[PDB]
Order: sequence, then C-alpha cells, then structure tokens
Amino acid sequence: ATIKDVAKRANVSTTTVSHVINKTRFVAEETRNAVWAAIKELHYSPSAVARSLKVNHTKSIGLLATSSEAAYFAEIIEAVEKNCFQKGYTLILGNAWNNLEKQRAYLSMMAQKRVDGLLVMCSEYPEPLLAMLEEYRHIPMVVMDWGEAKADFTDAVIDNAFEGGYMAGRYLIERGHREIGVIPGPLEANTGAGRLAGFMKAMEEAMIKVPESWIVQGDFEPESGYRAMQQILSQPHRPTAVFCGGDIMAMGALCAADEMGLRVPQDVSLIGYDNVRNARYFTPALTTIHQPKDSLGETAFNMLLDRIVNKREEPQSIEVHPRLIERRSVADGPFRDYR
Amino acid sequence: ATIKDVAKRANVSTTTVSHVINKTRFVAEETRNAVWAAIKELHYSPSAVARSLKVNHTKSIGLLATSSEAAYFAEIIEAVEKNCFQKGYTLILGNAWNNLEKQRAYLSMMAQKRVDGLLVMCSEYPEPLLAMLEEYRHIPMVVMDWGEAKADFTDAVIDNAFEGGYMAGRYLIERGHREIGVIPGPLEANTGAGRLAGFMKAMEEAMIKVPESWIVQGDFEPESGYRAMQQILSQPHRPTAVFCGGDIMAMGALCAADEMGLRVPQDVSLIGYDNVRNARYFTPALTTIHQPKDSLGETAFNMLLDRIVNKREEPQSIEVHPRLIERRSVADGPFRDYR
DNA sequence: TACGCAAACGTTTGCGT
DNA sequence: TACGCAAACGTTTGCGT
Ligand SMILES: Cc1ncnc2nc[nH]c12
Ligand SMILES: Cc1ncnc2nc[nH]c12
Repeated sequence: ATIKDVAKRANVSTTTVSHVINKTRFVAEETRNAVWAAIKELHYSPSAVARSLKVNHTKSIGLLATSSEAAYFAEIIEAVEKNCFQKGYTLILGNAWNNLEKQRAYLSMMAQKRVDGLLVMCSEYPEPLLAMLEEYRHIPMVVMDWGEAKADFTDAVIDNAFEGGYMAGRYLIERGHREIGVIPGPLEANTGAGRLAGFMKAMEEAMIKVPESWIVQGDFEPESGYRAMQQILSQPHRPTAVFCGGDIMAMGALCAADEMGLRVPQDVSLIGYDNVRNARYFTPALTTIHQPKDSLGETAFNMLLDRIVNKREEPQSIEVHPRLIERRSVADGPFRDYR
Repeated sequence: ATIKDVAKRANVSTTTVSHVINKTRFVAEETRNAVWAAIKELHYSPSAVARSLKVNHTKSIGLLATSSEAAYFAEIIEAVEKNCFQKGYTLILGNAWNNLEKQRAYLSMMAQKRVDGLLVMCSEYPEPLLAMLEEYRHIPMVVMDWGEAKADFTDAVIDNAFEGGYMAGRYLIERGHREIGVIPGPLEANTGAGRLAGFMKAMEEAMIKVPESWIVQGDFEPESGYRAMQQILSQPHRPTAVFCGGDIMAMGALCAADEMGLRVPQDVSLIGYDNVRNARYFTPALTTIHQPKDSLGETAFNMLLDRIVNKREEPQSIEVHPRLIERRSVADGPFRDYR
C-alpha cells in the first residue's frame, strides 16, 4: 500500500524504507531485509507520481508524432522507444495528424504531464505551429525532421534529404535514362520538397528537362502512388523511369503498372526512397534511397538526454546521411552505352 | 510558475484559482478573469502530477505491446491511440518483444507510473507471463489478443481467428482447390495456432489431407514468408494454392514466387490473413481475411474505460469477427467445374 | 554507527463564515 | 453571496544525535 505501511511493518522509519529502496544511503542488512520483506507481503509499489512530485522529473519523454501507422514513421518510433527503455524513460506516444488543434492539444497535455523532454516529428511546420512550439522552449526538445535548423529554440537532426534526392537522380542518369518522371511527396514537408529539389539539381546538371505532365504530387500514401503512376503512364509519351518520393507510394506505383500490364523494370524503371523494412520484398525488390531510420531515432534521443541531463542551453544540430540501395526495380536506360 | 504564484498575482486564494481552472464551483467574472489573466502572463501550466497525486488517477493508459513496427500491430495501436485522445487519456507505449524480463520490466514501471488501466497484446502467453499478469489484477486491464478467456482476472476481446481460418480454407475449396499448403504463424500465439486450426477444420471437412511437406511455420515476418513459400515450391509436387497466416508474410511469399518466375495467381493461388492497409496494393492485390483492427482497438479501450470508471469487477469478453475480402491473388482450381 | 524528524513538492476540497 | 483555511495525497532529504 503506502510507504508508511511499509515502515510500520518493518518497524523502521519511512526515511529508512525509502533509503533501502533507492540505496541512497547505508542500511543495516537486517534492516534492509525486513524492509524488503515488508515490501514484499504488502506488495508495495513505489509511487512515481509522488516521487516526481518531490524530485522534479518524470523519467518520461513525449513523442509528438504525425501519424504512427505509416511504415516510415512506425519504424522510427519503435526505435525511439527502444531508447527510452534502455535508459529508463517512458514513452508517451501522441499523433497530431497535422491538426493544429490536435497539436496544441497534445502539446499542452504533455507539459502538464511534465514530460522530461519532447521529441517532435510534425512533418509540416507552419508559422502557427512553430509559434506554439516556441511557447514551450522551456521543455527540452528536439525536432527530428527539419531540413535546416528552422529555429533557435531546439535541437535538430538533419537527414540531408536533398543529398538523397540528388543521389536518386544520378543513378537514374548513370543508368541510361533521360526521360524521367517524379511523384513527389507534399512540398510542405522536408522529405517532400527536399528530396525533390535534390532530384531536380541533378537533372539540371544533366541538362534534363522534366515536363510538368511528368510531375505528380503524392501524399506518402500508396493510393497517391497508384494514381500518380497511373496518371503518368496514361499519356502519349511516357518517361522510361520514375523517381518516387517514398517507398510506400512506390509500392503504390508498382501495383498500378502491373495493372496496366506495364513491366518493371522491363517497361518502366523504378526508384523509391526511405528503404522501409518491407521494400526488399516488394515485387520486384525495390531499389531505393535508404534513410537511416534507427539512428535518426537514437541520435534524437541522445541529443535530448544531453540537454536533459547535461542541462544544455544551446541548440545543436546533427546531420545524418542517406545512401543508395541497389535492387531489382531499375534497369539500364537507352543512353547507357553512350556514356 | 505555481498555483501560489497565480493566486498572488490574482490576489485571490489558490482555492479560488483552482476552482476557476476546473470550474468546480462558481467564481465571480471579475474574479475568474483576473485569474485567467494571471494564468496567462505567468504562463501557468497546471501540474498533473500534483493533481494525480491528490485525485488518485493519471488519465493515462498503458499499452504493453509486443512490437509496434509490424503492420498489424501498428495499425491497432494507432487506433487505441485515437481513443485515448478523444476521451482525454494519454498513451504510454511499451514493447516487450516477448522478453519476460522486458515484460516484468515494463509492467512494473507502469504500475509505478500508476496508469489508470492496462492494454495488453503480448502475442504469446506462457504461465510465467500469465503469472506476472495476475500480480497486477489490481490495475484494470484488458488483453486484446486471446482466443479464449485465458484468465478470470481480465477483460478480453476475442477475434474468432478460428472462424477466419475456416473461412480461408472454404474459399480455397470452393474455388476448385484440393492441393493446398500453409505457412502458419507461430503456434505459440492465437493468430497463429488459431487461424491454422480454423483452416485445418475445413480440410477435414473436405476430406483434404495436408502433407507435412506442405506446412511451413512463419514468424509473421516477410522473410519467413519468402523462405516458406520457397521451401514449398522447391519440391517435386507442389500445392495449387496456399493459405498464408498473415499478409506481411504473404507479401513475403509473393516475392519468392516472382523470383522463381512462378505466376500468381496463374501458377499459384494465394490467400492471406489480416487485411493490412497496404494489402490491396500488393502485386497482385491481396486476397485475405480481414481482421477488424480498428474495433479491436475501440472495443478494448471501451471495456477498460468501463472497468475504469464504472468500477466494474467482473471480467467480461467481447467477440469480434473476421471477414473474407476478395482480391486478385486467387484463381479457380482444377475442381471448380466439378462442384 | 546507523537511523529518525519534519518540512516540502503542487495540488484539491471539506468546512467554514 | 462569493470566497478562503488548512489538511492531505506519497514521497524525499537536510539536519540532526
Ligand atoms: C511525412 C512522411 N510520411 C510517410 N512516409 C514518409 N517518408 C518520408 N517522409 C514521410
Ligand atoms: C503476433 C502477430 N504479429 C504480426 N502480425 C500479426 N498478425 C496477426 N498476429 C500477428
């Protein structure tokens, strides 16, 4: 029941009970035992609430995610979770779905619940959001998904999604392609706009022109893939290859080509991005840019912890790097031999 | 800063401050305002810890999951999360990975953190686990994944995974198949053993015999799929159709057939189970048993809430039902016309 | 040597008048 | 009418002797 109850059974003071429970000071064996014994019949469970209340910290972190079912997301999340656990923390998962309201919502409940730090992955960042965010500069936090350091009041991990974008395009070019298309993810997010612009650089470098009929915005969702691909192959002249903003949307596009009896890579080449755990088992095996999701996990937790325990004041940023993963969805384009 | 600070700026008592903050009693407008005003410069945030401490409840639920990246899982989880939010709760996500230790681990931190209730999805349930579980009968909890009511000390939601198993087999039979195989998920879990036995019933009913060379245990993971399928098609005589324990493993098997240049459904028919969000976009579009994941979410939260607020004492169980979803991975078998 | 007193952390709420 | 006193919730920890 309560510490009081334990001391009494133990015939010792709560001060004692508490010290033997946190080994915060020496306690006689005979003493220690008894308390243990007491603890064990009474079936005592120390109240962290009580405790947080005195010590001023909850040993609990809050992840304000965008959605958590998405392959990408899920994957990072599981990581972060692995980190909180090994280091004694507790995860409070919370998805805002990109709903400002839902965002002020969670944010507040968190503060109130007095989470030691805050992990942030909101995908898009409008001023209004960035604004709410500042209001909480007091809480240690890191934004795991910016392309640049959006603000001064936080830690940041940076994925170099542009470098990724560029890598994807190059491979395409280097494989013999010149008629390429793209189904970008929303321009309102980094992994969206950033990857696209990375891709667009390489093209310019190649004096390659992407006809706008060949550009089709996705939402990271497989249906979006499906429809984009559809819309691309559903036209007179079609690219010989396509760079797809994320693997799930990629998967999306794979199904629509199969449905038009288009052959991949034989008829259309396909490059994705993220390298989700199931990508290898796409059909065919997906060729994609791999986003280090597990470090993006770890590096964020870490930065936070630092700030948390090392009472760090200054905002810091850590870069991370994507890297090409070669599979079976891409094939040589018409200009390979001429390179 | 603190309630004290607010009352002082407000020139009113904390009792007052608190009442205007929870509208727990009438407060003069002029009064109310001021407090609000105070609250707002001081930038006050009520401490839920403090609060839980007095009121005896955290308005926070704990989900002791198995893993959270898995499609299936992820999907339910997102649901549960949607429920805690709309009803004011807070989710504590925690994966045990089927590690007893990790399981005593989380379980304890939870109690300590004094979560109002406990959602449980541990996949396998050995005595040792069931044992730890009992120790916490005090905390309201429901096990979202049993096939039957494993114990008396909990709420239970039941999926009728056997009924699902049976439905899968029937379709197979009804479509003209008699040489069928199966890549079951681990017998140590419900969704494993249960679905398999459901499938096995129908076969007996059909006087169908499954050669053990045609049975191959998976782990719900795509590689397992891959290898199982591989091992099945890699033999003299092969089934004309296969019932796969879960969609991700199914996806697993799709990739290996493609790799052996086997045609699906043209060469091999494929039935999955779960109906994950991406299943439709498998290639081809997956035919599977759909597990209501979103209700399994909702119904669990609800039961808990009940127990929670309605201080319910008796363990209750709620059934849920799977239902065939027809796609493109199955085709008529050799005996269709003869039926 | 080994242990206890009592004050505090930030709230909520029964009784008041 | 409208508001305040003070005790409590379950711990931790500075000073003790
Ligand atoms: C915002 C977002 N959503 C889903 N998958 C993604 N991959 C990269 N960014 C993503
Ligand atoms: C235990 C388990 N893991 C992953 N996917 C599943 N589908 C049903 N049960 C599953």
